[PDB]
Amino acid sequence: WVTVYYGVPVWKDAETTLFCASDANVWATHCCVPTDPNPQEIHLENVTEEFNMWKNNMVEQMHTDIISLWDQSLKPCVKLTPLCVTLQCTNVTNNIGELKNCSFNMTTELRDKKQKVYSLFYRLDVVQINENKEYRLINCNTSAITQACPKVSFEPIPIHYCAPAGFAILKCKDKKFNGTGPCPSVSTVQCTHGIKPVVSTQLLLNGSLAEEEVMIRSENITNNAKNILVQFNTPVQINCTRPNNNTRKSIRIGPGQWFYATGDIIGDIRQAHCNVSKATWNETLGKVVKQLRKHFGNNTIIRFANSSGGDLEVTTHSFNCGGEFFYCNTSGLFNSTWISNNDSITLPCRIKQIINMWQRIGQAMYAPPIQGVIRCVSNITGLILTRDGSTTETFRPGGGDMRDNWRSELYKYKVVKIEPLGVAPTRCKR
Amino acid sequence: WVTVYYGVPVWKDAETTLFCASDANVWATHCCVPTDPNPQEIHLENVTEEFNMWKNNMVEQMHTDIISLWDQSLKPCVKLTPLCVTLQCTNVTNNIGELKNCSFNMTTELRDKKQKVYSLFYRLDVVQINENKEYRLINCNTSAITQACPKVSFEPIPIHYCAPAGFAILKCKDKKFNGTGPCPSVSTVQCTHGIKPVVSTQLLLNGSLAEEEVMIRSENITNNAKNILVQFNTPVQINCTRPNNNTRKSIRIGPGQWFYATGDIIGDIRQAHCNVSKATWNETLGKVVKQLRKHFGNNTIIRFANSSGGDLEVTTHSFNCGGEFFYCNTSGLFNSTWISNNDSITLPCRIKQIINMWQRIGQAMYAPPIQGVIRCVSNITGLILTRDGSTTETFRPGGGDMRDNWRSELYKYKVVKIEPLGVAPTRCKR
Amino acid sequence: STVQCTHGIKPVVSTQLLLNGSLAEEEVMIRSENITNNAKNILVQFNTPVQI
Amino acid sequence: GFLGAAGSTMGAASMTLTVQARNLLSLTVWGIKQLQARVLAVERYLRDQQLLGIWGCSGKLICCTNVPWNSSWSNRNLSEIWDNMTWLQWDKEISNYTQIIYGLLEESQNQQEKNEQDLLAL
Amino acid sequence: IGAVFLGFLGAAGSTMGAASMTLTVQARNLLSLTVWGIKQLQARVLAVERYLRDQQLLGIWGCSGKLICCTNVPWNSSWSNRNLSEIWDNMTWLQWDKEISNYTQIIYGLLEESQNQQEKNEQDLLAL
Amino acid sequence: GFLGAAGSTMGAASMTLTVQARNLLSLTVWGIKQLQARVLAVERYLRDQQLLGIWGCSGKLICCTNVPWNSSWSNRNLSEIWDNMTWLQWDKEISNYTQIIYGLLEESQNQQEKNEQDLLAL
Ligand SMILES: *[C@@H]1O[C@H](CO)[C@@H](O[C@@H]2O[C@H](CO)[C@@H](O[C@@H]3O[C@H](CO[C@H]4O[C@H](CO)[C@@H](O)[C@H](O)[C@@H]4O)[C@@H](O)[C@H](O[C@H]4O[C@H](CO)[C@@H](O)[C@H](O)[C@@H]4O)[C@@H]3O)[C@H](O)[C@H]2NC(C)=O)[C@H](O)[C@H]1NC(C)=O
Ligand SMILES: *[C@@H]1O[C@H](CO)[C@@H](O[C@@H]2O[C@H](CO)[C@@H](O[C@@H]3O[C@H](CO[C@H]4O[C@H](CO)[C@@H](O)[C@H](O)[C@@H]4O)[C@@H](O)[C@H](O[C@H]4O[C@H](CO)[C@@H](O)[C@H](O)[C@@H]4O)[C@@H]3O)[C@H](O)[C@H]2NC(C)=O)[C@H](O)[C@H]1NC(C)=O
Ligand SMILES: *[C@@H]1O[C@H](CO)[C@@H](O[C@@H]2O[C@H](CO)[C@@H](O[C@@H]3O[C@H](CO)[C@@H](O)[C@H](O)[C@@H]3O)[C@H](O)[C@H]2NC(C)=O)[C@H](O)[C@H]1NC(C)=O
Ligand SMILES: *[C@@H]1O[C@H](CO)[C@@H](O[C@@H]2O[C@H](CO)[C@@H](O[C@@H]3O[C@H](CO)[C@@H](O)[C@H](O)[C@@H]3O)[C@H](O)[C@H]2NC(C)=O)[C@H](O)[C@H]1NC(C)=O
Ligand SMILES: CC(=O)N[C@@H]1[C@@H](O)[C@H](O[C@@H]2O[C@H](CO)[C@@H](O)[C@H](O)[C@H]2NC(C)=O)[C@@H](CO)O[C@H]1O
Ligand SMILES: CC(=O)N[C@@H]1[C@@H](O)[C@H](O[C@@H]2O[C@H](CO)[C@@H](O)[C@H](O)[C@H]2NC(C)=O)[C@@H](CO)O[C@H]1O
Ligand SMILES: CC(=O)N[C@@H]1[C@@H](O)[C@H](O[C@@H]2O[C@H](CO)[C@@H](O)[C@H](O)[C@H]2NC(C)=O)[C@@H](CO)O[C@H]1O
Ligand SMILES: CC(=O)N[C@@H]1[C@@H](O)[C@H](O[C@@H]2O[C@H](CO)[C@@H](O)[C@H](O)[C@H]2NC(C)=O)[C@@H](CO)O[C@H]1O
Ligand SMILES: *[C@@H]1O[C@H](CO)[C@@H](O[C@@H]2O[C@H](CO)[C@@H](O)[C@H](O)[C@H]2NC(C)=O)[C@H](O)[C@H]1NC(C)=O
Ligand SMILES: *[C@@H]1O[C@H](CO)[C@@H](O[C@@H]2O[C@H](CO)[C@@H](O)[C@H](O)[C@H]2NC(C)=O)[C@H](O)[C@H]1NC(C)=O
Ligand SMILES: *[C@@H]1O[C@H](CO)[C@@H](O[C@@H]2O[C@H](CO)[C@@H](O)[C@H](O)[C@H]2NC(C)=O)[C@H](O)[C@H]1NC(C)=O
Ligand SMILES: *[C@@H]1O[C@H](CO)[C@@H](O[C@@H]2O[C@H](CO)[C@@H](O)[C@H](O)[C@H]2NC(C)=O)[C@H](O)[C@H]1NC(C)=O
Ligand SMILES: CC(=O)N[C@@H]1[C@@H](O)[C@H](O)[C@@H](CO)O[C@H]1O
Ligand SMILES: CC(=O)N[C@@H]1[C@@H](O)[C@H](O)[C@@H](CO)O[C@H]1O
Ligand SMILES: CC(=O)N[C@@H]1[C@@H](O)[C@H](O)[C@@H](CO)O[C@H]1O
Ligand SMILES: CC(=O)N[C@@H]1[C@@H](O)[C@H](O)[C@@H](CO)O[C@H]1O
Ligand SMILES: CC(=O)N[C@@H]1[C@@H](O)[C@H](O)[C@@H](CO)O[C@H]1O
Ligand SMILES: *[C@@H]1O[C@H](CO)[C@@H](O)[C@H](O)[C@H]1NC(C)=O
Ligand SMILES: *[C@@H]1O[C@H](CO)[C@@H](O)[C@H](O)[C@H]1NC(C)=O
Ligand SMILES: *[C@@H]1O[C@H](CO)[C@@H](O)[C@H](O)[C@H]1NC(C)=O
Ligand SMILES: *[C@@H]1O[C@H](CO)[C@@H](O)[C@H](O)[C@H]1NC(C)=O
Ligand SMILES: *[C@@H]1O[C@H](CO)[C@@H](O)[C@H](O)[C@H]1NC(C)=O
Ligand SMILES: *[C@@H]1O[C@H](CO)[C@@H](O)[C@H](O)[C@H]1NC(C)=O
Ligand SMILES: *[C@@H]1O[C@H](CO)[C@@H](O)[C@H](O)[C@H]1NC(C)=O
Ligand SMILES: *[C@@H]1O[C@H](CO)[C@@H](O)[C@H](O)[C@H]1NC(C)=O
Ligand SMILES: *[C@@H]1O[C@H](CO)[C@@H](O)[C@H](O)[C@H]1NC(C)=O
Repeated sequence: WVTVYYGVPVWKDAETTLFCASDANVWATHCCVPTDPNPQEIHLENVTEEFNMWKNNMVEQMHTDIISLWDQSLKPCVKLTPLCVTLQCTNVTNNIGELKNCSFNMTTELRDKKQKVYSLFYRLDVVQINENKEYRLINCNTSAITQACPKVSFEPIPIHYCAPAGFAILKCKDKKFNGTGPCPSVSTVQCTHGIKPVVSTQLLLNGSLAEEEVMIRSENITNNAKNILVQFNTPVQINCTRPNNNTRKSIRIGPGQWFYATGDIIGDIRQAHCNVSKATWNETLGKVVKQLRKHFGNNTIIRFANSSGGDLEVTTHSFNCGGEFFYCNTSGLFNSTWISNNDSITLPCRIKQIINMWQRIGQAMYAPPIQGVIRCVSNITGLILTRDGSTTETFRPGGGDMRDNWRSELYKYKVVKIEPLGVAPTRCKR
Repeated sequence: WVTVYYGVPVWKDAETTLFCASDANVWATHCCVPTDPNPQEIHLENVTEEFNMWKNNMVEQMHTDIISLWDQSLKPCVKLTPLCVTLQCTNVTNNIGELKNCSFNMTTELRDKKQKVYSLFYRLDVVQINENKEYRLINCNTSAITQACPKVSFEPIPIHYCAPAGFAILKCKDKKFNGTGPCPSVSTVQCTHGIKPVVSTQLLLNGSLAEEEVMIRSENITNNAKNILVQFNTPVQINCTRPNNNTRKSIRIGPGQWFYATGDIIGDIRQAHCNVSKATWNETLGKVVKQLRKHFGNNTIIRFANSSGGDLEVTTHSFNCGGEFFYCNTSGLFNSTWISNNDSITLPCRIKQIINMWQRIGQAMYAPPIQGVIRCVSNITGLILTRDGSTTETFRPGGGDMRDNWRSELYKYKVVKIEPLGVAPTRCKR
Repeated sequence: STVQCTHGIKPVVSTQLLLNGSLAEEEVMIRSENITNNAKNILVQFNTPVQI
Repeated sequence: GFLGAAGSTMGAASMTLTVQARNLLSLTVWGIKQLQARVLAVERYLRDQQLLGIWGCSGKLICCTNVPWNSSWSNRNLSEIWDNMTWLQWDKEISNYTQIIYGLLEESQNQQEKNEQDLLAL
Repeated sequence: IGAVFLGFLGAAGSTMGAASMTLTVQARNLLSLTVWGIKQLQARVLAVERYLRDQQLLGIWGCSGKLICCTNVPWNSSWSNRNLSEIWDNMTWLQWDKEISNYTQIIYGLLEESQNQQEKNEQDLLAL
Repeated sequence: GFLGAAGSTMGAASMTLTVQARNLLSLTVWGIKQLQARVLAVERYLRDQQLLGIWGCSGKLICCTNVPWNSSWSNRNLSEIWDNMTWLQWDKEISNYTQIIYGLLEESQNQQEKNEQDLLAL
């Protein structure tokens, strides 16, 4: 009275490698599989499952892989360790110092020859040593610096993650799912939706919006050691710029070895900045507060304060756009108290060229200058907030792991393995 | 009435990766897969198939592997970028100009020491900077220069290509096949014949001969943008030399880092050259004309003119012999008008040491000096010709892709995917 | 007997003496490819440790 | 429709066995990882096939054995099992007997082959 | 006589009624020092996958272990309206494969369902 | 034990065949060796399975064929072979005939399948 069955529709939670696929240079090619233009999804009638976005290894892979490709892309590029020289430096001419005008003795195509080279630098990449004054590049005591190849794009082109044979991705259709626990409505796919590998700190600028209501998710909410992720159900328009018409020049420093230097600035010298719709932002916070109160009390006062101190990478909002790395003050966005019962916010931004991209030591990337003027428009889709921790609950914007920027898209997906072989009692015998 | 059959003798054209094989250091230690001492060749009775030598992926694979192997072979070798310095330079010692006597201040095993060294150079590798005179190595402004390891040979030892499981190669036995279309007599092999990975430009120096008649093949003929590949039905004997007894010396430039420099010349200084049997050459051109006329008219006058201008790789006949790179002036071979109704030709040859082996930018190989006197003997088996484009049809020799030197052996082979599963109606039912 | 795996072996580097391997079970063992042929080495395994 | 039967009861679900079975076989960075994935998928496939071979169920999606249900593995009525449970619930229900049942299937097949050899030699 | 063995593809130019005698010859040949050898590992793996897909289908259709199997699926005529006296005697397998290539998926789908019905019925009988 | 039957006589050992069969397939540099080993184990496994398929012994550890023993291969009595020899000794005893026996098995299976088709066509 036993029958063995094969093709049995069961699975177990499992961890495997997912592969990228894309909608058919830029880092985003590198042999990703052209994806399915008409992907299928199977609704699973009467199927529920437990999900946990905080234990989601799909996030772990996204993190791991982005870093690996980032590093791979710099392998063929010209090194800037030859620039660890003493520089003589002054300020860039303007009427009354964000930019530095520095000069040095550089190598040439011949090892026995020298040339005088001067260029413009952001002060944030330069350190004074001789307490013109003498300066060095701020990373020469710690890392090798590699120039990114100017021909390679880092644009966050969306990719899809697909399961290997023997695996499937289960996904939630529960619009109220909070990233954890039982998910009442489950379906399955071979591939996820396309996700843009956007790298940011305080704000999420190019992700998905909540289906209905602002969703606030956390590993705990009550645990002050954890982050709270806020997903907007509406975009907020943010317009960022680098309002300086720049030129670039190349220096031949060796045999086919080129260094890209800022030439000069055409016209006025102005600070980088971002414009956030003011009305939209206030309406957005009002919605966030209404939802935050669900865990703090209906008449609890919610305050938005600015960030804590530390490095710009953890105190400011940052992003890569137009090839430049922007650091924005953002305090103008978190300066209000919400108590129960057209215009814009202008945020100054700073720019840096030597980037410790993955918060690692010894591997620095140098962003070559971008010519012309940069204009970027993004969708604020969400925020990373922490509790500043008695009738007022104060939150501050802050940074977090890169993984938190991606679990925000992957929270609806889980990977399981298929186990088609099994048995059951029957009335038959051979 | 459906019956399913497995082991059905059918196939589809398919692109796959072939592997190399070898019959008992570049090429020489590339043992690949040992070959079959007595390979089987299966004639396909009643079977015809279409071939296209101009679209043959096997050619693309030889390119892919040959280029890769040469790059890999330089990986562990000493770099010559340390030699990119200014040189003081004069003549050598001769009465009455290709060679130069140049000197420079080189590094030694210690960073605190320098040495005065000098060596002989060929004009083609050295350029004046101070428009004794000051010079630099000609490629130091744009590319890395790597010394080939002196212990490594590049002799074009023939290798075989073989299909992987699930694939097989179809081969033509058609002595008159012109490279495209139906091939009335075929057989199947797992492996191709051994092919010498020879690199050349204007002349094809060591391939197979046509079985009966000189074969002229082209992707189009009519379209003057295409090359014409001429396969002789008899070899032409060519004898090349670098008739200078040269010596070599090593220079220690760093810790286990050695540079190989030309020392001096014993005896007379003479030009490199090639000797082509005159009588044979005239006979082969006459044969080529008789066959060329099939596309131009029976009484059409055919003229052989010399090459067009450009780099030596496209204006001269080049080859690697003894490790030296020869650039021979073949204009002495193409001086004839053929109108319907013992001796030798000596071609001077130039010598170079810094070679852009695959005509790429940034990767230059330095051929270390070869001691002694070089003698090369080869079988010219064919030509690469183009139409100089109304009663006279003029042809000129010229260069082309390295791929064209390989399709010259590969035109007889095609690879297909075996597809053993299929169905047919019968009179049986379970 | 049949095993899938060997005992743990220390990847130790030494010349004249082997200072952390296995001891012989009962008696000092002397092994050589040949003994008679002086071109071969003699490997001596102790049945007791000697401390250094 | 690969997991379409996932929420179905066992007696409804075991009709799509083919649908799932037919979908099981389907540079540096992004170089080696995909090769590893293919190899591991192959090993999983083969282990299941070897067991079906060992138990005498090769070539089938549904096969009966001559092993009785021993009751203690599950005392549920077969009408409860096939009509009011899904395969996922069921697999969990008896997961700790997997190795017992498999060992019995193996021994039974060995006895059957031995007896057939004796009969063919008779 | 004539030592007829033909070879691996063998008489690929022969008709189907002659060619389907060497099925085993082909089947037996389908499975057949430092770095960058990944190219061969990739080739080995792909050969394995091709083999397994074919074997799985023979399994699903109930033709596992056979080079030739009869099924109980009808020929539907529109696929090919040639007589068997024309198909087996005046056509090669290569010509045939092309002749009915557009129905590959039709026949295969029908084969899967027939086997599904056959196994269902066997279980009902063994449960009797 | 996996090779526990290794010293057993053939008539004793050919009962443990499943014990041996079930154990046959079982981040950086060198991961290629590991992958290679897995691939090779698969290839070995498949070649054996293919031959059993070809000979009509698929799914069995023991199969009788319709091919006669031709004596010259071994003139020992079956009782000598099964009771006084181990499989390892036997494997050596008839090593050189492997290709003959297999060629006969392959031919026989083809004839059997041909005859089955003729009967199903009747
Ligand atoms: C959040 O998501 C938004 C929307 O997807 C991103 O914004 C877009 O980012 C891309 C990439 O930077 C921007 O595209 C850039 O446009 C520059 C100007 O193009 C003009 O001319 C073309 C001609 O057809 C017009 O179509 C176009 O509208 C403009 O008029 C290009 O110069 C950029 O690169 C190209 O030129 C350079 C020159 O050297 C080359 O080196 C490059 O390889 C390439 O050829 C690029 O195309 C796009 O405009 C942005 N849109 C908006 C609304 O901003 C956000 O950036 C993203 N947020 C973050 C932080 O990334
Ligand atoms: C077309 O096909 C022809 C025929 O195969 C090729 O011509 C042959 O090319 C090879 C390689 O260039 C020639 O081989 C070389 O011969 C030299 C002289 O050999 C004689 O003298 C030495 C002195 O010690 C004797 O040992 C030897 O037995 C002979 O008596 C060798 O010196 C060359 O190098 C060898 O020694 C050095 C020493 O350090 C090693 O490093 C080398 O690896 C190698 O061992 C080499 O052997 C061969 O002679 C040519 N044949 C003819 C008839 O000339 C054509 O090159 C080919 N054409 C093309 C375009 O590929
Ligand atoms: C500081 O920034 C300036 C540019 O903003 C750097 O370049 C200097 O620019 C001035 C003005 O163009 C150059 O002066 C030139 O002098 C000649 C003298 O006859 C005159 O004919 C030209 O019209 C012009 O006035 C100056 O030479 C130029 N410097 C160099 C090295 O090219 C300046 O170098 C920057 N300083 C540092 C330390 O980086
Ligand atoms: C140009 O080529 C010559 C060799 O062809 C290079 O070497 C120089 O050769 C001359 C003649 O052999 C050397 O002069 C001799 O030196 C000995 C030393 O005791 C002396 O006794 C002789 O009377 C005679 O003077 C000369 O020194 C030698 N030079 C070196 C540096 O070795 C010459 O260097 C080459 N020049 C360049 C720029 O490459
Ligand atoms: C769902 C969950 O497990 N949440 C955890 C909290 O329960 C846990 O709460 C802490 O429990 C301690 C027990 O003595 C209390 O003293 C402590 O005040 C309390 N803190 C909070 C914020 O509730 C917190 C922190 O340990 O972690 C959550 O994960
Ligand atoms: C193209 C060329 O000149 N090759 C050289 C040969 O010419 C040369 O001469 C050969 O000498 C032999 C001695 O009897 C003759 O039998 C042979 O026919 C003759 N070859 C030719 C083509 O005439 C040989 C040296 O023996 O060296 C070749 O490189
Ligand atoms: C299907 C099955 O029986 N699986 C076994 C599990 O039930 C078993 O879990 C343990 O069951 C005991 C029964 O009283 C519980 O007391 C015990 O707490 C429980 N253990 C856990 C971790 O939940 C496990 C472990 O013994 O083995 C499975 O095979
Ligand atoms: C026996 C058999 O299956 N014959 C097939 C025909 O039935 C089929 O045509 C049928 O046409 C109808 C027109 O509305 C369709 O609704 C019907 O579904 C279609 N039948 C099938 C099975 O698809 C023709 C079409 O080429 O092929 C015959 O083989
Ligand atoms: C970012 O720039 C865009 C482009 O100029 C702004 O969108 C425009 O806003 C004006 C306001 O009246 C509209 O009339 C235009 O039609 C809008 N352009 C488009 C293409 O829709 C956008 O508002 C800016 N965002 C911020 C925060 O300033
Ligand atoms: C190729 O085609 C020829 C002609 O159809 C075949 O030759 C016939 O083969 C059959 C046996 O299969 C003989 O009975 C006929 O007498 C042959 N006819 C002629 C005119 O030769 C041939 O067998 C086919 N296959 C091959 C040759 O491989
Ligand atoms: C080329 O130069 C070499 C030396 O670099 C010559 O070698 C000579 O060989 C004879 C043979 O007995 C020796 O006695 C000489 O001493 C060698 N010379 C030296 C400097 O040691 C070689 O003969 C020359 N070859 C040609 C063709 O001229
Ligand atoms: C090949 O050799 C010929 C012959 O020497 C070179 O061309 C000659 O250049 C001189 C210079 O005035 C002329 O007088 C001759 O009439 C030219 N001869 C011919 C045939 O044109 C030719 O440039 C050399 N080509 C290469 C590539 O080196
Ligand atoms: C290009 C350049 O700046 N070179 C300066 C040189 O002019 C100066 O004389 C020396 C110290 O006096 O320091 C070098 O770096
Ligand atoms: C080039 C550079 O910035 N070096 C910094 C130094 O300025 C800084 O003071 C120190 C810690 O304070 O860490 C070094 O790496
Ligand atoms: C999707 C969802 O709401 N999940 C959990 C819920 O299961 C849990 O009960 C609650 C605290 O008890 O915290 C929510 O996040
Ligand atoms: C071989 C050579 O170039 N040597 C010169 C040396 O003669 C000169 O004296 C010195 C500077 O004075 O520079 C060295 O490079
Ligand atoms: C092998 C051969 O001769 N191939 C083609 C032939 O098929 C074609 O018809 C002709 C022009 O039409 O050009 C030939 O090269
Ligand atoms: C920002 O916060 C400071 C804190 O005192 C407050 O004074 C300031 O007015 C706030 N900004 C705006 C725009 O109100
Ligand atoms: C920068 O100035 C140059 C001057 O020719 C001009 O061509 C270019 O368009 C300017 N770029 C911008 C963004 O204004
Ligand atoms: C914001 O999201 C909407 C959704 O449709 C999209 O159309 C819009 O272009 C996005 N804007 C930006 C700046 O990404
Ligand atoms: C070689 O001699 C000629 C004779 O005029 C001279 O012009 C040339 O510059 C000399 N070469 C060098 C490197 O001096
Ligand atoms: C062709 O022959 C003539 C005869 O004088 C000669 O002058 C001319 O240079 C030759 N051309 C070539 C290319 O050898
Ligand atoms: C030229 O072809 C003949 C044909 O036998 C061969 O013997 C001779 O060695 C060949 N010459 C070269 C250099 O390969
Ligand atoms: C090594 O030192 C320890 C310390 O107690 C001692 O007991 C032991 O005998 C010493 N070994 C030798 C070889 O001296
Ligand atoms: C889901 O439960 C309902 C309850 O009646 C049932 O009718 C339906 O068929 C169930 N779906 C599945 C997949 O079993
Ligand atoms: C070894 O030989 C003895 C002799 O009787 C036998 O009893 C024992 O079972 C044998 N062992 C094996 C593995 O057959």
